Amino acid sequence: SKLIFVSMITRNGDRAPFANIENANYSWGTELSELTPIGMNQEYNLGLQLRKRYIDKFGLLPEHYVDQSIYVLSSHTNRTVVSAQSLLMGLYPAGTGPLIGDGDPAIKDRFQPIPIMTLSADSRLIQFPYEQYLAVLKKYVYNSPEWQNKTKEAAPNFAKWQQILGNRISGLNDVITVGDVLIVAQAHGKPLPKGLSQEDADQIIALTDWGLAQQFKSQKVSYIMGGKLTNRMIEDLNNAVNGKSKYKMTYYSGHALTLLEVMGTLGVPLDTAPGYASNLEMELYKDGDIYTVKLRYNGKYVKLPIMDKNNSCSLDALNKYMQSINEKF
Amino acid sequence: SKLIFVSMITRNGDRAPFANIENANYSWGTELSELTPIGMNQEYNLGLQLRKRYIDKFGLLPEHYVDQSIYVLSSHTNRTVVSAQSLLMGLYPAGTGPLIGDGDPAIKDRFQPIPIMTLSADSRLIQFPYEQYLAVLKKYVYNSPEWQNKTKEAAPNFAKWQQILGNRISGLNDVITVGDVLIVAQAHGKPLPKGLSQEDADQIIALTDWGLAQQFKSQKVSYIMGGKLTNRMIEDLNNAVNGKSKYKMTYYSGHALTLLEVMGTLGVPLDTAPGYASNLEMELYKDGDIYTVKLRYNGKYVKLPIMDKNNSCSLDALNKYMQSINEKF
Ligand code: PRO
Ligand code: PRO
Repeated sequence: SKLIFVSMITRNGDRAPFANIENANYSWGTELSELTPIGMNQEYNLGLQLRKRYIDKFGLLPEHYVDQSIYVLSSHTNRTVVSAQSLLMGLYPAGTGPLIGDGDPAIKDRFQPIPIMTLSADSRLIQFPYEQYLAVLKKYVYNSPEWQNKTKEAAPNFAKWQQILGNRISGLNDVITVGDVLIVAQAHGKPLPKGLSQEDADQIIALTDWGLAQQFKSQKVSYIMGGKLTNRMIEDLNNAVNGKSKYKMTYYSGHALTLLEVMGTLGVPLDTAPGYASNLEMELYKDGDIYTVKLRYNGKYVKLPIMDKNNSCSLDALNKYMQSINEKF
Repeated sequence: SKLIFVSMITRNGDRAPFANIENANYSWGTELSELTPIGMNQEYNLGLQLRKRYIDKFGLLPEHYVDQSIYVLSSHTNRTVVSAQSLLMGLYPAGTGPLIGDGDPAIKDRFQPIPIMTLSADSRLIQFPYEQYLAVLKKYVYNSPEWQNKTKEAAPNFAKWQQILGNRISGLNDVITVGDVLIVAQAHGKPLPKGLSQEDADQIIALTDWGLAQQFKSQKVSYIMGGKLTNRMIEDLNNAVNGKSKYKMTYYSGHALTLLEVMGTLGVPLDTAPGYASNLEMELYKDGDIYTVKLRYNGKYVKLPIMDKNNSCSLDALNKYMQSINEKF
């Protein structure tokens, strides 16, 4: 059985936060929401790793980029485009790019350009529009028993946290909001805000991780946001078999929620929120007329309910599995 | 007076053709419509030249890329994205990209990622949808006196050209179709199709050049297709003065028609079809409260009807001029 196609999602690399903690004066060196040099490096290294896997080990992809062999589609954000570019700088690194004339590089250092398309900003495929996302949470998540129970447990800390950080804190949603800033601060080795102990920072960060993952423990929520992309990825697999497409890989450059909503849709929701440059791959294998699929997340295979002891299932079985999810929602 | 903002359009670099000449067996080394290594090189060199101009000479832009300083928007084609990427590898070359840790490169060779967004495929901003374009030609161009006169002149050659090339040739539109293939062949040093003399190839290519430019000698045609982008570029200039934007440059990665339609809209239509990596810049200058604009095309300033002996006009004058064009169409 040989690997014949992969569909992949990444979360972007390390970025600045989206907003500030009111009572801290952090300086990021990068504009809000933008990918940092650290984030470029993370994606670049993921690219190098993917080269070792999909080029060197499996030989699915060649050492020099073949035009139209990879379809790359990004959400409409700078960080996801730059993340995909950085990753592709690892997958097809300097030295492998095209030559002109008598073996002279088309671009200095033999860089390899690989096209990246972006969705429109209003597309719901990779990044669910924020207001619609929050509306989904308000309706399906915030009043769920699990969210209410966790709110009750965390609630006695809200007043203290609000007074320390300055930002409004009146529910788990607000905890997640400031939690992302603290995650970025920690990732950049910044000191704690004055009066926020490490213990408290740890609690806020833990609640943030818990909250993000909890949202997608609901398959219904996951499907609303991720059903479209999950269907599309499986259709990509089908297209590598039915002759509709000649791509060796489709790559969707996305966000933490993109990974969460797909894993959640497939009925294997993540226990923890995806870190920077987290990634999932649907791998399609061929042995004559037998097609098999495996699902890899952050370097480890994942067993869907329909999979055998070897974390594998037929592509037919995956189609039937997805079909039933579609019918369910 | 100091340069404070530039808006730029490029045509993509050298590409394979869109279709084949039936009676030739050309091999391109690249898929149809895709940018070639030569095209990557052309755009990369254009980038280097733009660095010498807008970074070294004018000092508008810094030597190291500032996030959110340049807005790059491409049509939804591989060649325009890859052309923009290649250009940006010249504008902000290896060695200038970000560092992490203790002066260690974020990406090997200090590559600089710069985000590129794409329009949707159905957007009319940069690339007018092909069928709609042809509809515009059929209605406004093909029956114009100039088109009919040239048709009558060229018509005695159609039978011969069709029999030699194989492709249908029954009007100037068909000449332009095969003419692009001959342009690509010549650019790649391919031999002529059997039975097509150099004289005949020269005639077909000259008609192709003439035809493409002729379309935009009509300001009405130019405005239908290019009014939106022309207005947008001037609005970019306004945004650099009114405080609405902090970009130093907006860059629209487009096609021959993109250049043709904007130049045509401005009432300065091109005499000849834009070659690969042709480019235009709207330059905005500031001396206190006085704002002046210049228009550069392929390395030379262009005098709009409203400009003085020095190829310059006030931004106020440019707005009024565009306002009247809008009112006219
Ligand atoms: O997660 C956030 O807070 C930002 C807001 C729009 C989507 N990303
Ligand atoms: O010019 C051409 O022929 C191709 C067809 C769609 C637009 N570009």
